[PDB]
Amino acid sequence: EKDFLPLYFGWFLTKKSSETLRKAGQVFLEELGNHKAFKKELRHFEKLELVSYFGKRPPGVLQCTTKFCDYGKAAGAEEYAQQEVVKRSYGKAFKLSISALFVTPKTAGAQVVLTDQELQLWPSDLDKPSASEGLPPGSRAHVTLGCAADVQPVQTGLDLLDILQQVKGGAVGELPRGKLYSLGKGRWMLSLTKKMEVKAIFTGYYG
Ligand SMILES: [Cl-]
Repeated sequence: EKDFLPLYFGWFLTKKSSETLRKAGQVFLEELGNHKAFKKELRHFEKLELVSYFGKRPPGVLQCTTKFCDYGKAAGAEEYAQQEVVKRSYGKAFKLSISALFVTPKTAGAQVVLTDQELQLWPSDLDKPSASEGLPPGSRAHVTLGCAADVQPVQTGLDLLDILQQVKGGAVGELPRGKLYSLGKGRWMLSLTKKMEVKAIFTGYYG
């Protein structure tokens, strides 16, 4: 009998960090929903409460996934899990840097900017999203804050990749914690003046 892998590996925020980032996310959603520029462009996306719009919020603690394994059914799962760095890092505490919050018609999330140490724990898979073309490794790294009723949480990273592609290719408001950008097609990013730092434990989730 072989051993099951986790459902996924990743960085699981401490309860305090999780609560801090959730609160920040919610404040962002309330501020964006109330912003003139958002309300004006509501056609591409009475007023909309975005906390309600993103009705599926993650359970438990917030987390940033490295490798989704599906207990070993996902491509590259065993290959990822067998790495020394993964084993050595299992249970270890990290600090994650969050540089921006974003919204799309599908998801709400936080952009994680990995250290190169943390990048050692990022997977190197054969199948990459076409939206990840020409972006630095680990660009997909995110914390999902919410999504629409008919959307899967994994969409949040795809949405992030798409936003970063737009930013790579080359400002409608000033919020207290950063500058607000309208990227078109219902996409919005808050670029934080100060990166947000959260504490997290790298480990595996089985459910
Ligand atoms: Cl929480």
